Amino acid sequence: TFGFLYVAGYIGYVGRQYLIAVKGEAKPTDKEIIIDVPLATKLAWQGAGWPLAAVQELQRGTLLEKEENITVSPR
Amino acid sequence: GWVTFYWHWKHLTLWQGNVAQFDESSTYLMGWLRDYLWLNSSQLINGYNPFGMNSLSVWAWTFLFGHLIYATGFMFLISWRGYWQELIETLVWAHEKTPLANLVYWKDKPVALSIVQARLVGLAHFSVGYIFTYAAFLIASTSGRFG
Amino acid sequence: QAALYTHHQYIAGFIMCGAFAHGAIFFIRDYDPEQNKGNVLARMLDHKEALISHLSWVSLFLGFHTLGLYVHN
Amino acid sequence: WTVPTLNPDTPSPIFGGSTGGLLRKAQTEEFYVITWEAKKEQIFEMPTGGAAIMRQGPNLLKFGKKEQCLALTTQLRNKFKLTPCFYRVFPDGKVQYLHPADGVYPEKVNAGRVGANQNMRRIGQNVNPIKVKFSGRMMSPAEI
Amino acid sequence: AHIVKIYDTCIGCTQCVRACPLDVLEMVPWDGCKASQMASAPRTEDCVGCKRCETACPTDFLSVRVYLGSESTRSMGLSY
Amino acid sequence: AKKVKIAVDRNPVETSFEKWAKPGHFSRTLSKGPNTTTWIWNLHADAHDFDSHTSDLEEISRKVFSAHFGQLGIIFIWLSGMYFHGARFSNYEAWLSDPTHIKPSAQVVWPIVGQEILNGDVGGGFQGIQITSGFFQLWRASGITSELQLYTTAIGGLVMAAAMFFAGWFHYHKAAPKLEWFQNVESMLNHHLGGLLGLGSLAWAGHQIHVSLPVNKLLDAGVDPKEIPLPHDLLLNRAIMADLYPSFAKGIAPFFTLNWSEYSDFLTFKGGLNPVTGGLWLSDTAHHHVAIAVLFLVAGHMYRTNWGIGHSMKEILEAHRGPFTGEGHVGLYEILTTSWHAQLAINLALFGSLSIIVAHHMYAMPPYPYLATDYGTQLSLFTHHTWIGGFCIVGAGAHAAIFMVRDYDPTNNYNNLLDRVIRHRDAIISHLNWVCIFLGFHSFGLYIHNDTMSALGRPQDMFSDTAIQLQPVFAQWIQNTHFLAPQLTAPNALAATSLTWGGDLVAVGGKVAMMPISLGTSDFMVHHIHAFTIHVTVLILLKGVLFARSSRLIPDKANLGFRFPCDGPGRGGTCQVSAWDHVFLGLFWMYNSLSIVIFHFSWKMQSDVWGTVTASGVSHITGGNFAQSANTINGWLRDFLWAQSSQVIQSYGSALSAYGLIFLGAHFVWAFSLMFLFSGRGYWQELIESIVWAHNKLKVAPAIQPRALSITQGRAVGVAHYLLGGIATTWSFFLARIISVG
Amino acid sequence: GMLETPVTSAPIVATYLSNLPAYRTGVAPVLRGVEIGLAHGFLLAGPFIKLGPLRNVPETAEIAGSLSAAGLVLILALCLSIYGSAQFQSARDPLFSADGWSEFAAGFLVGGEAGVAWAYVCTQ
Ligand code: CLA
Ligand code: CLA
Ligand code: CLA
Ligand code: CLA
Ligand code: CLA
Ligand code: CLA
Ligand code: CLA
Ligand SMILES: CC1=C(C/C=C(\C)CCC[C@H](C)CCC[C@H](C)CCCC(C)C)C(=O)c2ccccc2C1=O
Ligand SMILES: CC1=C(C/C=C(\C)CCC[C@H](C)CCC[C@H](C)CCCC(C)C)C(=O)c2ccccc2C1=O
Repeated sequence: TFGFLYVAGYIGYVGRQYLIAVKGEAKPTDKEIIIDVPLATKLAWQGAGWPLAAVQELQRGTLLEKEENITVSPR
Repeated sequence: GWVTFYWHWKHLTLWQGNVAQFDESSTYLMGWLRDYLWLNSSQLINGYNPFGMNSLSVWAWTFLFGHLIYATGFMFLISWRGYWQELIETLVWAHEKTPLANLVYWKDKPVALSIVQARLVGLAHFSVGYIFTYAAFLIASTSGRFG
Repeated sequence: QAALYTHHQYIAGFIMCGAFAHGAIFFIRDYDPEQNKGNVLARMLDHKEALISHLSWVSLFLGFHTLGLYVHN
Repeated sequence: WTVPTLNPDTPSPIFGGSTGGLLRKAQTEEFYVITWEAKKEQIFEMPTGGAAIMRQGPNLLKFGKKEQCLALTTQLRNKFKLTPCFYRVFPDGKVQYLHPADGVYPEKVNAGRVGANQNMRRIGQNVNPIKVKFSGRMMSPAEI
Repeated sequence: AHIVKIYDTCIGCTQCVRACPLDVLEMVPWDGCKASQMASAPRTEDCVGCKRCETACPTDFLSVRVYLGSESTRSMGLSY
Repeated sequence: AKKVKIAVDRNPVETSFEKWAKPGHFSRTLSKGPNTTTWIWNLHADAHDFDSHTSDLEEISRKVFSAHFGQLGIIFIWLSGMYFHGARFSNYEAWLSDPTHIKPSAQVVWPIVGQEILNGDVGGGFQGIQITSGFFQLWRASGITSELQLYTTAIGGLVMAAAMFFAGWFHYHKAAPKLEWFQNVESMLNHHLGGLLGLGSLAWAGHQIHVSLPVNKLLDAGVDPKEIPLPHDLLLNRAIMADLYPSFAKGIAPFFTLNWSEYSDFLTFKGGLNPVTGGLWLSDTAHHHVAIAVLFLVAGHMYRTNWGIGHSMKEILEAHRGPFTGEGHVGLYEILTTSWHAQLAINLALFGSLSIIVAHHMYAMPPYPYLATDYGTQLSLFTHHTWIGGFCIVGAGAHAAIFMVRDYDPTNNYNNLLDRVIRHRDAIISHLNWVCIFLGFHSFGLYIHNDTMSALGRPQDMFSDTAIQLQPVFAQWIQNTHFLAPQLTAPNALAATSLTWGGDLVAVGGKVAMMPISLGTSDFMVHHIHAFTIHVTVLILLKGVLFARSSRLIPDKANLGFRFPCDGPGRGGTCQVSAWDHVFLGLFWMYNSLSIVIFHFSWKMQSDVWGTVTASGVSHITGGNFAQSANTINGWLRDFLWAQSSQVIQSYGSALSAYGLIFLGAHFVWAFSLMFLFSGRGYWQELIESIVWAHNKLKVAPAIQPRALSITQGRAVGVAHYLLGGIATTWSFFLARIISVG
Repeated sequence: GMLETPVTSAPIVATYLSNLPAYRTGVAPVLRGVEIGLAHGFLLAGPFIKLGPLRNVPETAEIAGSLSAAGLVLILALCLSIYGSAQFQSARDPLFSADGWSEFAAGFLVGGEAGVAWAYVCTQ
């Protein structure tokens, strides 16, 4: 069980870091169909410590976005 | 369907005194296909055949009746209105141009079923065929075994 | 025994679909947001995305792994 | 500008006919007539299928529904730079001029037109369906 | 007949009128938008409900809305 | 008169990887990059739609021409692989010695995660997957005897593959033909008839006379494959050939002196089958290919190119006009020299029809040695080539419709055949509609009648051979005529073309190769099911073509294009009015029709043809139960599906277990497709909104906005998975059944 | 406008149709139904006699086949009756009227049943 959750979170955490990193570029969508391999490779190696990094974001209040910035439909 | 398949097969093997067949075949899906459906259809599909018929012929007939209604429903679910409305227009043209038949005429202009109506009718055929097919299989496979 | 269990479970299945159907009809025809301001019913609409997305996660997990285990066997 | 009067004597484009034309509805309910002036003989596509040749000068065709007349109007206007008009003709002989309604095509704003079916609010400002319940029939909150 | 309504978010771009295959809509003078024109729906007895007008509308949310109603020979698009 | 000549442009397109790194470059809409996931799907759907990227006909033609070299390159790689796997991963050499008792095999799986069970004991001291493509029987017919010969062909295939890919690059980037080059239809037909087909047949006849016949003559005499002279020894030593065929002692003089009767020893008209191998006499095929070569070389001199003589195809068409059809064939030459879609519509229709003919003619007149008694190969080849034909025919409907929307022009088609067909399309479709209803009632209704009478215990009231009879007397009469042809109407033929007409069976290795096929009531009923299903498929496809541009429902459908989802919920609802949607519905009906065709073939051959031959007689695989059972739906469900699925559902733990897995996998893919066919994107887009909210909440929302599939893609996905699952199900069912009892 | 063909517009075809009782105006609607009834009643007995459930019985076949055909004539007459009730509620040819169609339907029943009876007499 814990073997899977470590690898699964590794994949998820690395992908999330890449997504956030490229959203500061001039054309974010171009970095999603043409992968920035040098950037992707660096993030892959640093994902071995995701359980520590994820907790710090959770404790720092930066893991989640605020409700005022999330679009929703009328209710 | 999953719930009742489960209930039925577990009781068929209990009623036959061999729970091991369920315990060993239910862990993979070929087991359900081979040992539940295929194996227990034998008496049902022989209700009538070239050599005669027996009291399971009604269930054999209903079994195929269920498959037919089920499949007819696929027509309404897959093909949608615009195709049929165009088709009916050629039939409207043909009727008015046919001698001895254009003397008769409709009071309601024929049209294809509506978009919503097709979904309901198609679901109705799907559902009725679903129910009848299983009912025939359930009764025939149980009573034939224990009747 | 087989006919009775199958008969009532299918009827239960249809009845449950109707219950949710008329729950959806209620929200359109009868629900009044002003007269339910801030109560539990109006708050269900406030986190409908959370409810739907978690139902989606549960269904995905069960589907992937139940089908996966059957196929593995 | 004044409403034109239909001239039934107008010649029609050269066309051998088809099975896609008028039906019993024209005899009993209504049909449509489109007319236009052609600068030269030219081949155009019939909305009911096939090719026809428009005669130089006045032309006249008859169609079974309004959309067919306007479909040919769009073709003539955009591909040949013509100015057609069409009518609704009832079995008892009455003629109702239809298009362009006031002599100016609708896409061009014209003076003297009175707005219809205009709500002075956004879509998001419609009331809930519960407020129009039991109004005598089925009606949307957009109908108030 | 179907019900067609124009809302005050219209920018008077005329695209709904150009897209209507039945000539249901037209442009009338207005003062609420920069173009000084608003879409109008004078002839809704001919609307077939295709919603090409809604497809053409650029505003968000729509400024022209079709609500499908009772069916007649015209609204059904029958030629028979 | 324009001279037929070579004309190209030098260096039209620079060879560079710049555009490889710019996805969507070919289209003005997509070249700006994605904003939503729909862009990704659109990139692939439009990639080969060349005419939607430009209006220049020359630019389109050049892309077509080089795309074709690409296709040929891929086919050569595929062929090279088959020959290579025959050279390195097969039991072909062992099979050549004992063809009846060894199963062909040319695929070997690695031992990993227990999958090596799939390497079955196929004989010849070899383990592997049993192939049903028939390559072993093809290779023996051509005279191949060693793995070295197979290996050399594989190398040559790669050299050809490289040459094809070079030609594609060369003729697009370096020397691209001009539009006038492509429009030399007279010259193209002369070369493709006289050159491609005529010389190709002559050359192959040359191989048969000098290699296939001598080698197969010695193989059928019991000579060991390694003691047979190598093919070049036969070529260089006339004495060796003269021993096998004495006429070779006279050289080529009899051919030049018109003493052609001298070659009767290797150019024959035997007919029937070789009793040793169960296939056609190779001396008959060699004479066939010689005669074909002459016919096509004559045909290749019909059209005028540069020397006055020959026919103008335009002049032929314009001359054939009659009282009933207006201007007739005027304008067709212009259409067929300016529209690729028009050309593709005709070529796909006949190429697909040709494929179905190949399926029938190869089962009835098996052209390869030891093909007839390899029941697994016979069933596979017939099924395979039937499906290709069906798919190709549907593509003909699709591209006829595309021509109708994009390339058709009224100014060039006034009162000609094309114009006049459009002007009575309601008459055409209305009558075809009636025929389908008549055929549906009086063909499928007969089965329903039979099922009901049988269930009610009134077998005497059924349509059957022992009851009310429906004899296909016309088909029975034709069979008798063909069986008696050698006596009167084909005096120089020793035997009839096929044993299916009548006569005596041919047994090879204790099994029936071919034998007469009797046609009773069950055969009458199933043939009118075939007539019904074909007519409906035509109805759907023809309607889509004739109403592609307009209808009484949508007067301006042409402006909406070939492929669009609908024109809105108005007019009562107009879902699936477009021509593309008719191809979509036509695919289902094509699948329904050809499923019954192959079920007809499978059950009839097992019941009445295939079987073992012993002293007591012929015992068929299913014991001749087709005649009395195939006249009820319950008969097909019980005696065919339920009974013959025993092999596939019992294959777990054996070398055939892979077919058991695919059998279930294909059922899954089929059912998975119903999710796309029954639902609509509006539901899925709203579902994706909630899932996007969760990704937004965690700052993991993608920059390319997720979108549900377009309406049209939802249909394309649905039918693609429906067909793949349905066909792959029957594929597993057939192979597991026939490889086990065959 | 419309597509004219030899089938649609021919002299031999047009003359034949005008001779049929359906298109023969100036004849009482009741007489029209009788002539149409007789023609259809006579042919209807055929398939029932030769292909019914009692076809193989020596003498019962003729009675059962014709008796079943008579039942189908009654059903057809009822269909004509209700059609007139629906179609004509609110002109040149009296047949296309509420009173005319009712008379026409009545004639079809009498003619149809007589035609079935006459067919039975021919068999035996
Ligand atoms: C106490 C039970 C109950 C009651 C009082 C109602 C009442 C109502 N429902 Mg609800 N509903 C129920 C249960 C109930 N429902 C259940 C169990 C379900 C789930 C199946 C639903 C699902 C549902 C939906 C989805 C909708 C309603 C709607 C309605 C309204 C209109 C019904 C109508 O006109 O039907 C007319 C009924 C018919 C024309 C007949 C339908 C026949 C079906 C398809 C089965 C046919 C079987 C076939 C003939 C079998 C042949 C067998 C063969 C061998 C011969 C009404 C207020 C509708 C509405 O607008 O509500 C506001 C609506 O859209 N209901
Ligand atoms: C057997 C048929 C079938 C299958 C397998 C599914 C599967 C699914 N449906 Mg669907 N559905 C079906 C029929 C089916 N449906 C039908 C007939 C209808 C009626 C129209 C619907 C209507 C419907 C609705 C309305 C909804 C679903 C939903 C779902 C999801 C449920 C959760 C789940 O299982 O997640 C796990 C996923 C799966 C089991 C899907 C299969 C995954 C495979 C095994 C992956 C294999 C990958 C592998 C590498 C091979 C790739 C090869 C390829 C690259 C060539 C899932 C994607 C719900 C959903 O989206 O929930 C989130 C949902 O809202 N379905
Ligand atoms: C190395 C040589 C080379 C280079 C650098 C180029 C470069 C170019 N070519 Mg040229 N071309 C070449 C070789 C080359 N070509 C060859 C060998 C052929 C013959 C087939 C052609 C035929 C050709 C045509 C007809 C066209 C071009 C075009 C182009 C341009 C866009 C290419 C593009 O987007 O490719 C990216 C595309 C791909 C990577 C797809 C590759 C497809 C090939 C056939 C392999 C597919 C095999 C695969 C296994 C299929 C099954 C998949 C399945 C297993 C999943 C660009 C200037 C296009 C253009 O716009 O020119 C102005 C154009 O229309 N080329
Ligand atoms: C006798 C001459 C000849 C021959 C043999 C061919 C053969 C072929 N042509 Mg045709 N063609 C010819 C003359 C010829 N053509 C002329 C004169 C014109 C101009 C009017 C055309 C214009 C033309 C077009 C526009 C197209 C073809 C295509 C084809 C291919 C169709 C697919 C097929 O059957 O593959 C069977 C395959 C084989 C038998 C393999 C044969 C390979 C060798 C190298 C011979 C190829 C023929 C070539 C002319 C040889 C010299 C080339 C060069 C070095 C001088 C086929 C290879 C289609 C194609 O796929 O093109 C790529 C295609 O699109 N041809
Ligand atoms: C395309 C098909 C084809 C081909 C290639 C051949 C080829 C051959 N046949 Mg066959 N044959 C065929 C069809 C074919 N046949 C058909 C259809 C029939 C039935 C009518 C026959 C019936 C038949 C018979 C009955 C016989 C042959 C024979 C032969 C061989 C000798 C022919 C001969 O005398 O040529 C005469 C001369 C030429 C063909 C001209 C050769 C020109 C050379 C290549 C020119 C090279 C010039 C160049 C500059 C050199 C450069 C050198 C370099 C090192 C610098 C030869 C291998 C004979 C044989 O011995 O078979 C074993 C024989 O007896 N054939
Ligand atoms: C000689 C054959 C031939 C040729 C050259 C073409 C060429 C063309 N066709 Mg046509 N077509 C053909 C046969 C052919 N067609 C047949 C047989 C059919 C019937 C099925 C059709 C039906 C058809 C339609 C309905 C349409 C076309 C269209 C097109 C155009 C665009 C194609 C494209 O971009 O594909 C891009 C390719 C893909 C997106 C890949 C598709 C892969 C399929 C869906 C699944 C393959 C599964 C695989 C075989 C097995 C499973 C693998 C998996 C497990 C990994 C192009 C002009 C389109 C158009 O608009 O033309 C103007 C169009 O809409 N064709
Ligand atoms: C088993 C399923 C099924 C059935 C029965 C049908 C039936 C039909 N389809 Mg459909 N279709 C289906 C599935 C089915 N389809 C699916 C899945 C799709 C989606 C791909 C389509 C898509 C489709 C298209 C696109 C078209 C058809 C067409 C047709 C018609 C063909 C003409 C015909 O044979 O009429 C006769 C009817 C039958 C043979 C059905 C059985 C008739 C029974 C045996 C008669 C019983 C009589 C008895 C007195 C009943 C009394 C009952 C009670 C009142 C007492 C017919 C109505 C074509 C059409 O309309 O052609 C004109 C057509 O264009 N279908
Ligand atoms: C087949 C089909 C048609 C054509 C079908 C039509 C026009 C219906 C024809 C029905 C005839 C009259 C037979 C009716 C038989 C029923 C058993 C009658 C039941 C009546 C109840 C009152 C009991 C559509 O109009 C359609 C529309 C939208 C999506 C899909 C489809 C669709 O699939
Ligand atoms: C299920 C379904 C969907 C939902 C299906 C969708 C959105 C397609 C999903 C495709 C893939 C799985 C998503 C994208 C995958 C990416 C390429 C990333 C892959 C990552 C791996 C390589 C790890 C529709 O959008 C739809 C639309 C119209 C009619 C019916 C339906 C329908 O039935």
